[PDB]
Amino acid sequence: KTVGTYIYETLLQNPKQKIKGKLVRTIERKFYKEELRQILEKQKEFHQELQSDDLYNDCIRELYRNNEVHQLTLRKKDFVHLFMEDIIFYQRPLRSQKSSVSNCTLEFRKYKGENGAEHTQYLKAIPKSNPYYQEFRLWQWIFN
Amino acid sequence: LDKIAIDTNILLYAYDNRDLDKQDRAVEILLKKPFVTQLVVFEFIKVLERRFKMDKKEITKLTIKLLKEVIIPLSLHRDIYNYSQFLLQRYNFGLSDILVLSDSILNNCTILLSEDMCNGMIVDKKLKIVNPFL
Amino acid sequence: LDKIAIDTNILLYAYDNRDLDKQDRAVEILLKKPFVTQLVVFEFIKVLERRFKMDKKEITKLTIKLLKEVIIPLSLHRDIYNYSQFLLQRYNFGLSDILVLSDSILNNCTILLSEDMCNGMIVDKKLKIVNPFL
Amino acid sequence: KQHSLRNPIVEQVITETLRVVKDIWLKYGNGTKDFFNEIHIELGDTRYISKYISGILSNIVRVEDGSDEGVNSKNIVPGNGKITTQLKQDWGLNDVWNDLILPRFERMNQLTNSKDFTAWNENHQKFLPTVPIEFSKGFSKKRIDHRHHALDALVIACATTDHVNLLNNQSAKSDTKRYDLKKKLMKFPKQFLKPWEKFTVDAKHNLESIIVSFKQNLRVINKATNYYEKYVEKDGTKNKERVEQAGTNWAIRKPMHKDTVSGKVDLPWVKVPKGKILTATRKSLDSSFDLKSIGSITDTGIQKILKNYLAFKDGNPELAFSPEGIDDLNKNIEKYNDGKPHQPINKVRVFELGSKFQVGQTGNKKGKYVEAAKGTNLFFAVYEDEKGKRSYETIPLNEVIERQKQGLTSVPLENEKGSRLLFDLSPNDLVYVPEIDENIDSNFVFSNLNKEKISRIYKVEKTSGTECYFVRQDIAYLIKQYDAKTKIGELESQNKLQVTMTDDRIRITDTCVKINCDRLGNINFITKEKIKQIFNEFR
Amino acid sequence: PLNEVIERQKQGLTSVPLENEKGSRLLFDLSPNDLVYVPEIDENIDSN
Amino acid sequence: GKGNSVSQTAERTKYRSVRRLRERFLLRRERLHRVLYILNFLPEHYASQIDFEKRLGKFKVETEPKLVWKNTDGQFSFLFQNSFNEMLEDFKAAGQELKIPYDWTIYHLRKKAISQKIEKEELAWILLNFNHKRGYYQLRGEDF
DNA sequence: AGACAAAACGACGCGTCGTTTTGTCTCGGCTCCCCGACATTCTC
RNA sequence: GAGAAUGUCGGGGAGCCGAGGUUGUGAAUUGCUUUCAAAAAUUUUGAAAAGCAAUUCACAAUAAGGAUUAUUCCGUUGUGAAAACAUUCAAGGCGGGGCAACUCGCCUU
Ligand SMILES: [Mg+2]
Ligand SMILES: [Mg+2]
Repeated sequence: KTVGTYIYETLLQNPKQKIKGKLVRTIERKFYKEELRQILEKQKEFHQELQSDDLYNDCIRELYRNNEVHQLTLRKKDFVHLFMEDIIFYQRPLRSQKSSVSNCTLEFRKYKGENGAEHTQYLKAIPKSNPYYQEFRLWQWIFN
Repeated sequence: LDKIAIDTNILLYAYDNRDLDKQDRAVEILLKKPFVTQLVVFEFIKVLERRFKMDKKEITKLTIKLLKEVIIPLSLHRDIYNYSQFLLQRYNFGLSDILVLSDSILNNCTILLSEDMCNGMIVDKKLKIVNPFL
Repeated sequence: LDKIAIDTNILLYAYDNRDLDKQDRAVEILLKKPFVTQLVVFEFIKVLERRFKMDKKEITKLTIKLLKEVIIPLSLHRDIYNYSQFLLQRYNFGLSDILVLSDSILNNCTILLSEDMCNGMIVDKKLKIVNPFL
Repeated sequence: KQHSLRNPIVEQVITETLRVVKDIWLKYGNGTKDFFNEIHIELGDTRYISKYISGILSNIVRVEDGSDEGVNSKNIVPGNGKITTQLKQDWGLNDVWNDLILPRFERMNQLTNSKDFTAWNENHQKFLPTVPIEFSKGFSKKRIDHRHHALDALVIACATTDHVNLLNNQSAKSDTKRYDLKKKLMKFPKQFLKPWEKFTVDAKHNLESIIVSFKQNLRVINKATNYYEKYVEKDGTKNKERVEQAGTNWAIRKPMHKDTVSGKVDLPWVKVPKGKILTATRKSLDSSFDLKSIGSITDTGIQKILKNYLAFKDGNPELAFSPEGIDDLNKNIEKYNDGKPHQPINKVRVFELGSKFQVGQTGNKKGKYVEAAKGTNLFFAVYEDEKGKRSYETIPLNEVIERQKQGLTSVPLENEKGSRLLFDLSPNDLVYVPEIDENIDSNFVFSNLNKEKISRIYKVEKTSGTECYFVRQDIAYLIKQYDAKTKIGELESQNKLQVTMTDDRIRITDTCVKINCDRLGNINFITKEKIKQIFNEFR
Repeated sequence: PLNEVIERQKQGLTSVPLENEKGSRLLFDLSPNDLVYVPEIDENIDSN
Repeated sequence: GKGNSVSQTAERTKYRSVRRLRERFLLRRERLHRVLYILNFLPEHYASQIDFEKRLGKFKVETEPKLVWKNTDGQFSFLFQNSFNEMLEDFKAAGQELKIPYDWTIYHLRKKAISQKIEKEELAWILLNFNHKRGYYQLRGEDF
């Protein structure tokens, strides 16, 4: 049964039970996701506000006024995806470390900025799993 | 409810009878024991001695009488110079006015009264300049 | 043992160049950390804005630097006005000079330094005036 | 660039080394070409500095003729501890070091009314510093000071390339080949020749005349730039771009307070002195809860039940307040609550009387009471009244923050009594403590700093209320710290004194005068030329 | 006491110093046969 | 010499991360307020004191609203009386007590939401609770 | 002489600088960049 | 000594998240103390309030503060007087990836 109903049952059988930090501290996000889902689909058949696409578009526009692309994406979904996959359970990806990658000591590029000066942009180093560096490395081994 | 201060302008328009209405305004500005800065008294002495060419003795009598009975002198604050320099980056007034505002603020004054200081304006979200003669 | 005070003249000769000897003697006089009034700083600011047309920011920076390091400000005595009126009966001086001597005296100063104000004249048998550039 | 090395420690070390090299260059050679004929480097984990600093410093002492080529200049000559210790033993640097450090050992002897801290000898016919074996855990006579660093630097500098070659490649394969260096550098192979006749006396004169410069971190507020993504209207189209924050917003560069948060309570059954409040915090009921601490529990009924239990266990909290004992109390709460029912107890609110300030003024922040964080009492104001008495105060970081935000000085220049401020003190500051007979009011003339003058220099260490603690600037580590068992130490319990160490034992704060040194330990004071330049730079 | 009153009045000053050592501004001076109004415990007489 | 977080930069980074997590939770809550206010799901007593015009979704300054405790003339009252009655019926059927905290109703509703019709305010309370307790989750996934 | 000045006075609380003593936020997962040291091979 | 290649052991920085703890609000129960407040023999019982609590739940905050409506943030780092910075930073084009936002490569100044 769902974790909420499990907690309710454990509170039924032992009314002195400490829930927060004792009974359930940490569980996989799948339980909260599935419970909130089941709740929202089951409550959906009874509340007409969860079917009114006018209200759904209103929430879409309010939340993403300046992003028409994202509005177009979410105009196809419904309240279920908006509540779980968008608001509550939205986890951002890791920031890119590509900008911190080293540079080759040989290849340079020159360009002139708005200040009239001439400065150099670096060229990022090659990933090792690239087949082309594979060729470089193992030819080096052939010669060695 | 609010510590109200004044400047040399109120005293000067009070002193003169040429404009009866402004003189009046000024005098009912003084009845409520408005606070005052020592620099205001110094400028008042300067203008009485310079513009009006009045004798030293009688202007000194008037200053002592006003300070004893009329206006409440405010102790000169030691951070007046640094604070006036701080207000100097964000505001563009005559530096004498900036010292007046700095000393008024450092003494916890809520309302300042004057003419040549852009009434209604807020100085470091602590004190506002009001033209009362209007 | 003595408490040395100074006037606007010493600072003004210190600042200017064309009087190399006066500027020199002024700068040695500033080495002994002589006490100053708040008035003297006020007329210093006024003369820098009028005679020397310096901008406000640099003026405030310089006065803050000097008050922090070289000269030691003295508190504005509350009896400055009554005591300045006291010397008014017996002494023949400009009222600003009477105030500067009043505040120097009320702060336990024994020797004051300046070109003007009647060299070598003891004021109320407790303060002396010395012209140091001579 | 920041974070370009192994760890912040070595980066700070290298950066400060560079800064000091620039300062000495400016002061002693005015930054001209090839002012440093040669540079010697030594370290004494840390090996990361042995090569990086040498490579960086090769750029000053390198020769462009083509003879000096490589990763490092041939003029850079790293040494080893063998050379430095052998030179120190041979040339008498060790002897002057013991003579310099011994008075601390006589002070320890007098304080412990023994003679075990000094050992007489007859080969030198004198007293040498020493420590009892039970205070000899990791004691080192070099490590307990700051100027040993400079002494090591000196003994390194005079060591030429011939000396390091001789003492690193002593294996000669023939006595004659290295005999030239033996005769040139060592007296006849017994002792090495001094760099000059007056080396030892000059070294003594310098070592007893070094003031130590301590870097300071008084960062309270600084400016911070905030870039945030936002949709901006440009050319009739909305585009996502970064925008810089409008208005002013400062960043506090110190921890504002301590993590633990307490709440205010009012107890009729305790007397509260004026200027202090009672703050209560929840803590676990455990084995360290005796009668005095049980009486410091804010609930009276919990106190009743808990003392009943403790009496029931023969007055032994360890047996009473073990987890098993706590369980036994919880199961049978009736037989210690006079038979009355009560909920179980695991944590109780203990109250303390003191000075705790509100964290903030919005919402429920006005109910959180915290304590000043470690190392955040940074300013100690010293004022004077017209009569002459000195007044002391410690301003918390809150008022420092607010004052510095309004462009003012960190410390108010007058106190509530109108007393004019002498000055403010910060950790790592330096002050001069004049003798009881000296009258320092307009002394200045800090050019004739002699041994007596420099020995009366004290460094601030910490402050609280009106108390300021000082350590002599030449002291790094104590001969013996303080332990609550023996109740002895070099500088009593705090390991720092509110007074001098010397026999007069005078309050340092009542007569000290603040001083200012540069990176090189040279005093800075007002002079005519300086006064001229104050407003020459504005001229 | 009367002594510093004497030299204060001789120096042309006011009988009582207008600020104390703490810098607190002088409210006023009282003399024998003076009159004061003692307001009620609820009244707030500041600029009445 | 051994190494244990020997950097003040690391401590600053830790505080920054904690703060960032805190404001992201707050932002999620704000967006939930906005959407639920659009849906007309918040009750009048609660919704009247969230700003929706200038401070989008934030509470009015100097106010600590609770979704469940209605304050009338200085007294606090619970709003879900009927679900509370049903929960106490469940306990007395289990035969434990007849006197329990009011705020235990949330778990009863969470069990009820799986297969029954609950009013909208309970559903908003449940969504906010889920926003409070999200659960552990690895971004990569990579089922082993 | 009588009525002001001020010293006692029995009260508690306070406060005393000098010193020591006491207290002080904690764990969990994972990703992805950079550098350093020591190993081996080849070339200038 | 330098470069490149392959393995080993470390350190630093940044990032995406989780669970407590604490302080405060509200509630359920049960206590200690005091006062009102009646009954009874200075003492015992009863109603109410306040102070302090304990067990459980929901909630508010979690460095004071300042932006912003992007599904974005700045606030415990270094430098140093500029209260100014550093830690994001050009233009194009030719492409791969998805419901697309967004992400990832190649080419020329
Ligand atoms: Mg003006
Ligand atoms: Mg004059």
